[PDB]
Amino acid sequence: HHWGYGKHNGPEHWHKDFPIAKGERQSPVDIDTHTAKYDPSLKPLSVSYDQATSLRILNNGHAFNVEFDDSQDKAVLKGGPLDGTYRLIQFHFHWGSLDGQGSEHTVDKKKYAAELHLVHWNTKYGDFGKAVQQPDGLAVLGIFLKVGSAKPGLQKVVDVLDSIKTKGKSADFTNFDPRGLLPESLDYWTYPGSLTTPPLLECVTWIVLKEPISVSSEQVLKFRKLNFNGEGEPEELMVDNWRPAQPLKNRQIKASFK
Ligand SMILES: NS(=O)(=O)c1ccc(C(=O)NCc2ccccc2F)cc1
Ligand SMILES: [Hg+2]
Ligand SMILES: [Zn+2]
Repeated sequence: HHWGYGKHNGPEHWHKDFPIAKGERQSPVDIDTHTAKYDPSLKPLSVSYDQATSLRILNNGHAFNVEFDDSQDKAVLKGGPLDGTYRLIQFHFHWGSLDGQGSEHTVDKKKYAAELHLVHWNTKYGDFGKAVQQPDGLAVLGIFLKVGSAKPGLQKVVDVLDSIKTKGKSADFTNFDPRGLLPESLDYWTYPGSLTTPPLLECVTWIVLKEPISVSSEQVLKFRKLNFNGEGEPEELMVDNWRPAQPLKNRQIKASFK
């Protein structure tokens, strides 16, 4: 039936309703640090989240999204491998049932506990919907989460999860500052790819940060208490909502550092 992460509608079944799953530039991929090409012509990233306006947080049955007002250039991403300005529209995570898995991208086959995706769309396209019809329509900033010490900036998110336990639930979420989620270094790897969930459109320029942020065990534990199911239905814990690494094919992962 509708796609999911279970035995019968998981990633290995997606190709049936979304043929693009077997495309040439699918994500995520495994980043082989030794094969990545250091490209000095890559500019430094420019993240301007000082005027970010968060609106709400919702459980959409696959993960939880924190949405932002993208009607104006409040929070933007520029620099790096990007041309033009990209607006932040939402951010979400992918996580596992155990600390040893959860991320979508892997580094030298190493899986992290979770992965943060900050989704942006190219302003040149007018709206998100048009942007997804273009090879350079989106830019996703990926950040790995390793279990260790608590991340203060993530706590506001952790505290509201109870209100959005089940599919379709949403809660007002204003004044959240996304800058509290960034590692201290902005070094990154970049490659052309796609959305990691259906429709799996190959409209994304992936920018994966080298330095992971650390979060406490108790923080990720709360992610695991979310439900895939809607209220009243049988309980299916929201865990392992990650897609396995896809073949790199004829693409090159570039690094902004040596
Ligand atoms: N995990 S990830 O690659 O960062 C990712 C980012 C955004 C979306 C999204 O906006 N989906 C809804 C959607 C997308 C395109 C067309 C119609 C939709 F409803 C999905 C996955
Ligand atoms: Hg596209
Ligand atoms: Zn994602």
